[PDB]
Order: sequence, then C-alpha cells, then structure tokens
Amino acid sequence: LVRVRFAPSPTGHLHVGGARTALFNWMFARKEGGKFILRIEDTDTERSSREYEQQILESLRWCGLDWDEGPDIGGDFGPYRQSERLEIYREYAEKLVEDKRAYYVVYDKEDPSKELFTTYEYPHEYKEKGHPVTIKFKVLPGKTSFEDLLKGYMEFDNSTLEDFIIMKSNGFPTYNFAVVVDDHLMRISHVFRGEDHLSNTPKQLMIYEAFGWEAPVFMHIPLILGSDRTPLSKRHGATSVEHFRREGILSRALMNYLALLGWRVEGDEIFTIEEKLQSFDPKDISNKGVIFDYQKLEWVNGKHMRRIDLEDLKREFIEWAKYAGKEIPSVDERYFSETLRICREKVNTLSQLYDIMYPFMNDDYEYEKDYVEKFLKREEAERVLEEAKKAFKDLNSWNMEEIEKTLRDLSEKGLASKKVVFQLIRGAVTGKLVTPGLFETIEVLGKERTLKRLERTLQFLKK
RNA sequence: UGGGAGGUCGUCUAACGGUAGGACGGCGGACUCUGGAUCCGCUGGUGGAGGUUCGAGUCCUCCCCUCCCAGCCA
Ligand SMILES: Nc1ncnc2c1ncn2[C@@H]1O[C@H](COS(=O)(=O)NC(=O)[C@@H](N)CCC(=O)O)[C@@H](O)[C@H]1O
Repeated sequence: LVRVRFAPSPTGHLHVGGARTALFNWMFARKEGGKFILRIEDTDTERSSREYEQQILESLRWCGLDWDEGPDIGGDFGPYRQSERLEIYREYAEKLVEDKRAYYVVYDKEDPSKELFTTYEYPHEYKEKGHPVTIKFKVLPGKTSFEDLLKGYMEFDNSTLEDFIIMKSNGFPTYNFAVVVDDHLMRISHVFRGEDHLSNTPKQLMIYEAFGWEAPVFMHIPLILGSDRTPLSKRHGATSVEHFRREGILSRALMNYLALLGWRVEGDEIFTIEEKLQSFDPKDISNKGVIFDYQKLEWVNGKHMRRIDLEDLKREFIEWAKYAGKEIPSVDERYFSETLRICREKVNTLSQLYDIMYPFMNDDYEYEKDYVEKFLKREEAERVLEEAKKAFKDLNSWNMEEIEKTLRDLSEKGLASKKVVFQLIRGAVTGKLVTPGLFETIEVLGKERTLKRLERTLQFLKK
C-alpha cells in the first residue's frame, strides 16, 4: 500500500533542489517496493506551459529516476495533469459548500480589486453577468496538528489562519485544494515534499477531515539553497540539471551528491544510488537548509570519472557530445581509449575532458599564449626542439621509460632549464602548458605524430 | 508584525551534558616535469548573550538572524 509521488510544475526547468526531493520518493518507493507517481502541477493558468513541462521528465529520466505512473506514458489513476482534471475539482469543491464549509464569494466587476459579500448561494445572477466568483474554505477554531516524519508533532492554531479560496474565478483549483483531492483519489500512502509546504499542510488537513477522509504521512525535509541562502530556483547561478548535463557532469556523480549534501553517508561519501537502497535513511537525512556547492559537486564528479570502468566513461562522453554542440572526430577506438585513459585523471568534467584530448585527436590545435610568450619565444628554445626530434628519431623503442630517458637527458645538457625543456615539448605536442604526464603524452602520440608536432612548432617559431 | 522551521569553521557535516573532529574550498609540500588531478599537511566554527553545573554545541531564559506560509502562486 506504498504510493509516493512527485508533483512538479511547468516553469522553465528543474534544479537540484527539486530533483533531490524527487530522488527521495524514488528510492523510498524502491526500498519498500511501493509505487512512484508523477503528477504535473499546472493549476496556475498564468504560468502554464508544456515545453518547460517536458524538459523536466527528460532530466529526471537522465538522473535515473523512473516512475510507475505519469503523463508521458499510461496510468489508470490518471489523467496526470492538474489541468486535465477540472471535472473533478468541480463537484468536490461544490460538496464543501453543502456542509457550509465553502461559500461562493461574489466580487465586483467595476473594480478587479473589491469584494462584495459572502453567501453559500450560487450567484447565477452575478457570475452569468461578469462578476468574478470563487470558493473559499471557512476555517473554524481549534488546533490542526499532525505527526511530521522529520519535524515531529506539528501543532497549528486554525484561529491564526482563515478562509482561503480553493477555486479560482476561472473555475480552476488553487493548490491546497488541488493537492488534497489528488493526494487521496490517487491513493498516496506517503507525501514527501519540500519544506515550504510545512505551513500548507495544516490548511490541507482541515480539508481531509472535512470530506471525512484520512490524510497520509507528511514529512518536510530541508531545502537546497543558494549563496544568499534563499530557496534555490535559477537566480542562484545555474543549478538546473539541464545545465550540469551541458557542462559535462556525469549522472551517477550528481546523484551521489544530492544524497550527500543533505542525506548523509554510512561510510565512504563517494558512491552510487544503487548501493544505497537497503541502506536508505528516510529520517537520518538533514534537518536544516543546505547551500548548493559546485566545487564539491565537480570534485565528486571528477572522481567518478576515475573509479568507473574505462569503457563506462567513454560511452557517457560520447552521449555528451550529442547533447552539446561540437562533436567528436573519427579515430581508432584503441588509440582513443589510451588518450581517454591519460586525460581522465586531470579533468573533473566532460567538457574539460574534451577540451584536453582535442590535441590527441585533431592536429590543427593552436598554441596558448603562455607557452609561446613564456617558453617558445625564448631565443634558446629552438635548439632544444632540435635534438627533441633527433634523439626521438633514433629511439627504436617508444615507451614511457624510453621517452623519459631522453627528456631528462636534455634538461641536463646545457640546452635549457629543467621545466623549460619539458614545457617546450609539452606545448609542442599539445599546445597547452597543462596536460597529462609528458611521458604518457609523447608515448600515446606514437612516434610519427610526435615528430610532426615537433616540426610544426619549429616552423612556427619564426613568428 | 501573524503563525511555522532552523542556526557548529567560507561550505556539507561528527561530539553518553565531558577532547569542538572529519571532509570540499582555500594556502603549503610531494609527485628526481605541467597541474584542475593524486597522498598528506595547515590554519578556520559552537548565531550572541546571562543562569543552573566540577564542567554545557548539548539544559533553562533573553536577544539576533535566516527561510517558508499571511496570492484567484505553487
Ligand atoms: N529551492 C528548493 N529547494 C529544495 N526543494 C524545493 C525547492 N523548491 C521547490 N522544492 C520542492 O520541489 C518539489 C517540486 O517543486 S515544484 O515543482 O514547485 N512543485 C510544488 O511545489 C508543488 N506542486 C508540490 C505539491 C506537493 O508536494 O504538495 C516540491 O516538493 C517542492 O517543495
């Protein structure tokens, strides 16, 4: 009888703040074997959409969040749109009017900012004309409390609160009413949402017992925030899952973070969502707001790029290119595997991984100013690039140890300083001053590609 | 202000009432080469006050701040 869901809202895209709350119900529904449902909350006709109401599922899907019921697929307890159900929220909203719980509020047409009176009677002689009309829920005295699964005994004073509209003039449910209705008809066992709703729960409870139903289990976990410590959205830089996927951040690496920022770890903070099911701590999560951190995220991501199998990585890297603009060249899979096995221990993102292996692939790579302005332009940099092609020319064996021999046997030949000899060969074959092990670089780049890049630099030296 | 929720290094997080520790960042070594990366190291916090105590992040009280609900937003 376990059925937890996630009620999104079509408004641009989804960020880590929302995804994290989604990841929870996902795992939970899996640890207990319950059903996970997807319910798009688009009751706000003003900010309604479809595009932004689609980019959400794709991302979640990319996050590895599979859902049982949803609008994208089938679903008996549907429809799954807080808009394609204006036939249900109707009769129910009118049933509350019976028990004197909901009264038709008649508004003034002359001014869209004036109220007339209160009445349970149906204002046919007003709505038919033009006078906007809604439906409010009368709040009676008392204390509407509940047992939060994280906050505990949450007691509230209905007195401090009052009649709140539950039906927009355009015959559209607001939210507190839309939730209660779909949180019962869809038979939801547990409701695990953010924390900004912890204040709305009371308003909802009064609706449950109103219809004579039985509210489910409510729990409100911390909220991922930004720098100013405000509820994460988009104004906090770029915390949209869509963004990360662009920058080249793995999925398993990001997931391992959301379940690390707020939700703790029973050992090594580095892991995956799989090996964390049976060891899921529904309550042992977080209790306070958690600021998002790119640095910790990128750090965690970079590591996953080293633990996972070599094959696993390349696959994801391939898919990334298709997502982003510029694509990958055409090279030997075994050669690509090597260069991809040498540059993976330097970059912490797929973007940085591509912008570093480019020289290993394409040969029309440029030369960063640093290299030229610092070492290359040095009058005593050409003579060093001379023996660089000579010694190597003779080298019958082209491996690390061997290539390692030549290099060191140069910096100590009066030719030039230690680093000077290394940075010249480096940028000569990579075009950058920051690349993988020079012993690996010169190695993986075979013997031919090397000599060419040595010549190239030479011919260019002449400004 | 009304009502809720929460405060430990810059950030995420440990501490039977009894050592404020561990990580990311940052700064520094090392890697008989580069450094985003790799091993370690290094400072850095109890939101601020009174009191109960041999002693309090931990217990009581006052003060301060932060986020949410006080929309025909969700
Ligand atoms: N800055 C933030 N940090 C961390 N969590 C955040 C968040 N902003 C929203 N959330 C949480 O993400 C989920 C979806 O957000 S949302 O698309 O706006 N939808 C809604 O708020 C409501 N339709 C949810 C209905 C319900 O569960 O009762 C909701 O659970 C919401 O509480």
